[PDB]
Amino acid sequence: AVQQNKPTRSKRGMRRSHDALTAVTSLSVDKTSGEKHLRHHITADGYYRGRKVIAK
Amino acid sequence: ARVKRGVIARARHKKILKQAKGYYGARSRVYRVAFQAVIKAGQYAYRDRRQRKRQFRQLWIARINAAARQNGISYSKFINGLKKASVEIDRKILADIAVFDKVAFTALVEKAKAALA
Amino acid sequence: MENNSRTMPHIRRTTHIMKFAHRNSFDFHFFNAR
Amino acid sequence: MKTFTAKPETVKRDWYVVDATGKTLGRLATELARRLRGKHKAEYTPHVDTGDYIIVLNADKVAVTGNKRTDKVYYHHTGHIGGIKQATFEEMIARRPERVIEIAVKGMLPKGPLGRAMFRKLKVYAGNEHNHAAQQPQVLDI
Amino acid sequence: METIAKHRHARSSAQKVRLVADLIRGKKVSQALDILTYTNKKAAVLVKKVLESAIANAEHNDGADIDDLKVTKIFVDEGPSMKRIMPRAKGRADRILKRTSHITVVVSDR
Amino acid sequence: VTGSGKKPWRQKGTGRARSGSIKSPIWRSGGVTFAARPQDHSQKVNKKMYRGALKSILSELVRQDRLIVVEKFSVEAPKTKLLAQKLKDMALEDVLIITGELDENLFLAARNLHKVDVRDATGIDPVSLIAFDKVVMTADAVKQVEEMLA
RNA sequence: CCCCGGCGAGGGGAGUGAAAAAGAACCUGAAACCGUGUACGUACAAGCAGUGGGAGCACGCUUAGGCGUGUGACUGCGUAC
RNA sequence: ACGGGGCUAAACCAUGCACCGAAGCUGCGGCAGCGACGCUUAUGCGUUGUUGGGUAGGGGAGCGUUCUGUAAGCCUGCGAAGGUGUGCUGUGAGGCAUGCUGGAGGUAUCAGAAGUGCGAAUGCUGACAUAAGUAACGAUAAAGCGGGUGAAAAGCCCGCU
Ligand SMILES: NCCC[C@H](N)C(=O)O
Ligand SMILES: [K+]
Ligand SMILES: [K+]
Ligand SMILES: [K+]
Ligand SMILES: [K+]
Ligand SMILES: [K+]
Ligand SMILES: [K+]
Ligand SMILES: [K+]
Ligand SMILES: [K+]
Ligand SMILES: [Mg+2]
Ligand SMILES: [Mg+2]
Ligand SMILES: [Mg+2]
Ligand SMILES: [Mg+2]
Ligand SMILES: [Mg+2]
Ligand SMILES: [Mg+2]
Ligand SMILES: [Mg+2]
Ligand SMILES: [Mg+2]
Ligand SMILES: [Mg+2]
Ligand SMILES: [Mg+2]
Ligand SMILES: [Mg+2]
Ligand SMILES: [Mg+2]
Ligand SMILES: [Mg+2]
Ligand SMILES: [Mg+2]
Ligand SMILES: [Mg+2]
Ligand SMILES: [Mg+2]
Ligand SMILES: [Mg+2]
Ligand SMILES: [Mg+2]
Ligand SMILES: [Mg+2]
Ligand SMILES: [Mg+2]
Ligand SMILES: [Mg+2]
Ligand SMILES: [Mg+2]
Ligand SMILES: [Mg+2]
Ligand SMILES: [Mg+2]
Ligand SMILES: [Mg+2]
Ligand SMILES: [Mg+2]
Ligand SMILES: [Mg+2]
Ligand SMILES: [Mg+2]
Ligand SMILES: [Mg+2]
Ligand SMILES: [Mg+2]
Ligand SMILES: [Mg+2]
Ligand SMILES: [Mg+2]
Ligand SMILES: [Mg+2]
Ligand SMILES: [Mg+2]
Ligand SMILES: [Mg+2]
Repeated sequence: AVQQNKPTRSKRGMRRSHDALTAVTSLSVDKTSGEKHLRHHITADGYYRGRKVIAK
Repeated sequence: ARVKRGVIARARHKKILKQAKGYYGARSRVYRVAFQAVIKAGQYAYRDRRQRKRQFRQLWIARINAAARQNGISYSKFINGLKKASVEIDRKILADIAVFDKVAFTALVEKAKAALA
Repeated sequence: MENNSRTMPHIRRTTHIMKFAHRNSFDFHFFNAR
Repeated sequence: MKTFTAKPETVKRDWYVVDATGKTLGRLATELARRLRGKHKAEYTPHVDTGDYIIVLNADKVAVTGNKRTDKVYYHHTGHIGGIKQATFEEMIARRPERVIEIAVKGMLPKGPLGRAMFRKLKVYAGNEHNHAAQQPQVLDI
Repeated sequence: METIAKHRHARSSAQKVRLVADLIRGKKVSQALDILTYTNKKAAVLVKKVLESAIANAEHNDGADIDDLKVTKIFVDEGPSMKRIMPRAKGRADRILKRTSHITVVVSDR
Repeated sequence: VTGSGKKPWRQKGTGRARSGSIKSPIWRSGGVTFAARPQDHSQKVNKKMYRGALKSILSELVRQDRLIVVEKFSVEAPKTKLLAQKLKDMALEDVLIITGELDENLFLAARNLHKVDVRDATGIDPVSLIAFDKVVMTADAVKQVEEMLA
């Protein structure tokens, strides 16, 4: 099965009206480093919720 | 004597696509679709120069009929009374007085009622 | 034979692709208007 | 000179109340369709709604002639297969009497977005009472 | 003062980069760097290096300050496509397009 | 066109417009449909039409004051500077010189002047009698044209 | 030569030049096609998408007003080559 | 099985007067063809009658493009051709002027010669769309972790399973 007519650039942009990305709103600040991180994730320097959890 | 067609064919295509502005989709971009749409727009315009005269007389008569019934007479008796009273005002002007000068329209109705009675 | 194809130089006989009676899944019951 | 065109922001609409007791259905509906369209005004424009607001009282007491109280049949389809449904005039009066005048006027109005906006000015009531006293409707003895 | 950085012939399609560039349009550049850090896209790595290079262009070549900058324009254009050949069944040959993009990031304090 | 007479693909089946030759004029690098040959563009003029046209051209040169008749038209040395000086003294710049039979000094002295043609009475032609502004004939050459034109 | 970048790719300055939007993917740089910005329209509305009529809005004018440009609510007619 | 709403006439028959209704006819303005008569033409103007839907097809008159002569002329770095807008103009094919771009060619007039005009041919070549960020990523023998290197390691190196 294939199209009988070429769909337009209008119809193509209507289908892509749900393809947009969601930006993350939730950057937490760790309470002893001051570093930003995702919620319930560790920091880049290896802290989580105030303590050094990974010695990396 | 070899003739290249680049300059002449480009000017001919650009002339059609200038007349196809405001049209939807490929009708304003693509020459095969735009040329076809400019011809149909010219057939409609030729036909509607005749239809414009029909639609305005239709609008004048409907307005004369409404303002004459405000004075107790229909359209078909008001036209017959004005022809009997030798009044030669056309339907464009009658429908214009019926909107903008309502007591001058009342004077024409009383003239038409007198010629019928 | 198609001897100087520039889009498909690797193949010379291509009618087994698009002609319906020359495909491997052609059945002669499709030709029942006899 | 170009012919006058009514402008929809400065059009004057007025309010009327009509009593449908003992009126013939279609002969009442033709006059309601004129005034919702604005055919009775000299400022009539075919693309502008220049009509009036009309309240219709006592829709359950409208009259038909002949044997049409038992023989006039209203049909509709539901969109599901085998879904043709019918109702006589007597059943439309007993169940939902305002629809009888609303269906009759809707067929006499133009079809399109302007005719649907002309229909919105019709207010039909089954009884002798309306609650539009703040708009001060004029009695239209039609 | 307006400041441009560009990545021309970036190896990805323009439709994929434009999803990421619409995230940071109009934003302050400190906010826009954080959005790109936690976006799990390959195009978010590409757009971040052009935004970082536009910030450094504006403070070195124009003497601007980093806390004032905003992303005022951002747009992706299509680049040249590379033509590859993909074999299919029964001797068929398809053409693959490998699409590229031109990323343009524009920063200004005004 | 260089190329073979092989049919490029088969007649039926491939789903594509039929072909018979790679050298077809529809195709890129094909032949020219009505390709040209070397041809001879010369026309025939009747003898009485040619001589009748020269008399009309000569009569207009008298009528439009474009004909000049002289006893002698010679230069003394084959020097271009002499003829340019001589024509300056007659207010002639674009001029055709027709003489009885042609002098060797005058032929060499006019070879570098692009506005000056120097001819004998035999080698005249209808276009040069119109293309030049003034025509200077010697009295010996005027009589030779009449025997030429009966 | 300086800066961002992986001692990248690519870019921003600086400099050469009449010109660098002549930068080596290089004279001119059309069209299909794809974007960013702005004005107006568009979420009760049915069809070759125009045409005839026509409100409102925006920007220009120039005035004791109503013209120009863009858009086109609503409405008559209208089944491509 | 009235086009619909609806209609006891808004149906049918008979008579009568109004009105609506087409690109038909009339009014006003304009263009052209063919006759007839003339301010007199030199082949054009004036008056008048009439005509002007059109396929196959026949007849008549033109526009524009490249090239040759006129042209060792004319225009042009104080900006040519080409590209892109705007304005004016002709019954039409078209023409003229000018802003921006471009950076060195262009060409009146009257004649001459044609590779002289494209939307169609499942036309030919190049470029770019659509489906669509969809199907698929090539044997269902299978991977897990620690360390190293690196801008970055599920896939590389080392080790143990
Ligand atoms: N003799 C074998 C030739 C194979 C060729 N590539 C073909 O497609 O015919
Ligand atoms: K050969
Ligand atoms: K250039
Ligand atoms: K373009
Ligand atoms: K319309
Ligand atoms: K120019
Ligand atoms: K074609
Ligand atoms: K796609
Ligand atoms: K596999
Ligand atoms: Mg091979
Ligand atoms: Mg395969
Ligand atoms: Mg194979
Ligand atoms: Mg096919
Ligand atoms: Mg050739
Ligand atoms: Mg001979
Ligand atoms: Mg010479
Ligand atoms: Mg300069
Ligand atoms: Mg420079
Ligand atoms: Mg040059
Ligand atoms: Mg270029
Ligand atoms: Mg361009
Ligand atoms: Mg709405
Ligand atoms: Mg609804
Ligand atoms: Mg009917
Ligand atoms: Mg009449
Ligand atoms: Mg008419
Ligand atoms: Mg008519
Ligand atoms: Mg007529
Ligand atoms: Mg005709
Ligand atoms: Mg020439
Ligand atoms: Mg030219
Ligand atoms: Mg220009
Ligand atoms: Mg040709
Ligand atoms: Mg073409
Ligand atoms: Mg054709
Ligand atoms: Mg190419
Ligand atoms: Mg190519
Ligand atoms: Mg494709
Ligand atoms: Mg799908
Ligand atoms: Mg799926
Ligand atoms: Mg899958
Ligand atoms: Mg595999
Ligand atoms: Mg593992
Ligand atoms: Mg590991």
